[PDB]
Amino acid sequence: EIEASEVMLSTRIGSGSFGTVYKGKWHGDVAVKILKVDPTPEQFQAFRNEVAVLRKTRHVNILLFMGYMTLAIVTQWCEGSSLYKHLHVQETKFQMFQLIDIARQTAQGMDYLHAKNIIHRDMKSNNIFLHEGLTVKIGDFGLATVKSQVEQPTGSVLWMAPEVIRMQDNNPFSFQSDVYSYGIVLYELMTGELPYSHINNRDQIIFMVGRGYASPDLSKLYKNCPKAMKRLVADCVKKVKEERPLFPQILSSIELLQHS
Amino acid sequence: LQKKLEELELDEQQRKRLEAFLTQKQKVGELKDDDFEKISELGAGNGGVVFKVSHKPSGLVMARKLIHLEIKPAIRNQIIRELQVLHECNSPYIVGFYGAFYSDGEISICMEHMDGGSLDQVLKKAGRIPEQILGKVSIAVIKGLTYLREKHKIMHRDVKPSNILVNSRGEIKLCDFGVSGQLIDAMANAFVGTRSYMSPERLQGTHYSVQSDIWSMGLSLVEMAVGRYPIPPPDAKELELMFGCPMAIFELLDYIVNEPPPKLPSGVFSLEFQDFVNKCLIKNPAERADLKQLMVHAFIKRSDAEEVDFAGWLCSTIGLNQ
Ligand SMILES: CNS(=O)(=O)Nc1nccc(Cc2c(C)c3ccc(Oc4ncccc4F)cc3oc2=O)c1F
Ligand SMILES: Nc1ncnc2c1ncn2[C@@H]1O[C@H](COP(=O)(O)OP(=O)(O)NP(=O)(O)O)[C@@H](O)[C@H]1O
Ligand SMILES: Nc1ncnc2c1ncn2[C@@H]1O[C@H](COP(=O)(O)OP(=O)(O)NP(=O)(O)O)[C@@H](O)[C@H]1O
Ligand SMILES: [Mg+2]
Ligand SMILES: [Mg+2]
Ligand code: NI
Repeated sequence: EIEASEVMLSTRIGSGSFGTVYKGKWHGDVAVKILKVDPTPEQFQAFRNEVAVLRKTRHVNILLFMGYMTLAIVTQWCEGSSLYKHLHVQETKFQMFQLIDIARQTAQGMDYLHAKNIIHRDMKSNNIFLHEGLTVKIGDFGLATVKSQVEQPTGSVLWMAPEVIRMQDNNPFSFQSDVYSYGIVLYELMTGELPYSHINNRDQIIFMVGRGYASPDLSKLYKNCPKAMKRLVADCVKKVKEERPLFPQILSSIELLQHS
Repeated sequence: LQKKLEELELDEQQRKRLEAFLTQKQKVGELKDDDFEKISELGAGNGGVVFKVSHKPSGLVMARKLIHLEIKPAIRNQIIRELQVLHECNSPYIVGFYGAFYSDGEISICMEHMDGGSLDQVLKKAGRIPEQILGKVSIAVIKGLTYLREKHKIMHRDVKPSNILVNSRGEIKLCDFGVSGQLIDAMANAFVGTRSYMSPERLQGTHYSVQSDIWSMGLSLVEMAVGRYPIPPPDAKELELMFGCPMAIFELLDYIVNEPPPKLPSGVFSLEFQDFVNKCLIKNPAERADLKQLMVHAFIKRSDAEEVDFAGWLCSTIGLNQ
């Protein structure tokens, strides 16, 4: 646990699906998320156990996790813009090989998290940052105790796996559900757009994706997107989760097409 | 604008109130972020948050909604331009509009302050809303939907208790309707909710119209009549446990599409009211009643002739001084 005295909350950045981000100082530049959760005592222990796991993570494509405060979490501050802003706001000029490289580094960070037995639960371009140019940084991974217990979906609809939408079983979260969310990030990279651009109804998206009536339009992938990368997007967003590849195979496929 | 008032069929007091509001809009020029002084929060939701503010140049009390969106600057400017149509949406059943601007990554929508809040907030205090009050609510929603259809050729798209506002003068007005096509598209990228008032045909992605808003009104009327979101329907024991002797989001959507619609309990409500919401909740939009048929329904014809002190009921319920 971090002492609130040493935390110097500076400016407010914004709020997401489970907290409000502030820039701060704690032995250096730090990011602080005031969680929207009065927690139950059973949840507070599950939170402290998750923090012990997330604090030990060490990878170049993963944002550092510092600790908690009293509820709030302290993470590594990133001065770059999120991938969502690069693709959908600023429209940053990206080469095709640069888009593949962003996909590769994101698969490396996800492969590290899964090899450390950590499910992201909320993989999307909003939680990917470009650090000092073209170094991917993944944030907001895990935190199932503070994002949600109640067996109800939480997060952005567009990246949510169909079995996570349905919540038929109490735990629809797996490595494969992260792969679907990663596949939607691939769709963002290889189209420059969000999925379901013809559907402007959030509840319609939840229902049709849950029933399998709606899937990302793969005809909108860039024409110069390689066939192997096109197949990778289709494999990651398979409706049946048992047909999706895992990140060891995803990373190898990217490394194969990258070295041509 | 004052000429467009003559095209509406209003009583004399409704015309005076609209003419007065149009006069106050003249005291409003460009809207900047530094011209507002916060007074209090009014509520929050999925898209954004709402404040009661004071516009220092004009001195007018306004409700300022802030919607946070990460969009291209061209989409943002197109949203601000499309919201200007609200300057011409003047009706006793539509919430007034003052202006829209962008700042701090937030699109601000400044609108008429309704000191009674939403019917969602009123329901949380009243527990249930009487049938005679819901008769006036139904008339206001039908006439507001009719105004948007005839005068602006648009539908609401988000009818629900939180988007029906009331005030201490007894007025009932609609808000948060889809006037900006770019704002509808941008807000489709949203977080998952916990309940829905969406019609079955819009969930399935087939053809839709104002008939979908009629469904949402019917579902909203049942919720306020029984004091509970009516999906899934309550038990017969739960009915007596509410009038006197939890599903996840996808499961709710599947229920709306594949299961019979909810209905009012018999006995505690008039047969006219029960039939009224039944015709609103017919799942096939072609069999569902339309705005013309609802206005001449027996429930509306009786409610329209009733003398109901709605402002006094609000005052006695939420403490809103007239
Ligand atoms: C769930 N149904 S849905 O999926 O179709 N989503 C959507 N539904 C409906 C609309 C929209 C977008 C929208 C919003 C939310 C909006 C909010 C306030 C507003 O200000 C005033 N409003 C009325 C009177 C006076 C005003 F000052 C204008 C607005 O204009 C808009 O267009 C949606 F995204
Ligand atoms: N570690 C960080 N460093 C810098 N900015 C951050 C960091 N984490 C979040 N932000 C920013 O803070 C704002 C809100 O963050 P956040 O609460 O994560 O919203 P979100 O990521 O879009 N939705 P979600 O992460 O699912 O809750 C956004 O502008 C983010 O870019
Ligand atoms: N013009 C207004 N005058 C007074 N109160 C208002 C006004 N507009 C909104 N409010 C209040 O502010 C609250 C927040 O509204 P809003 O941000 O639209 O979320 P919501 O409609 O209530 N729920 P959701 O649509 O799911 O986000 C509403 O519930 C009202 O109680
Ligand atoms: Mg985030
Ligand atoms: Mg609203
Ligand atoms: Ni390589």
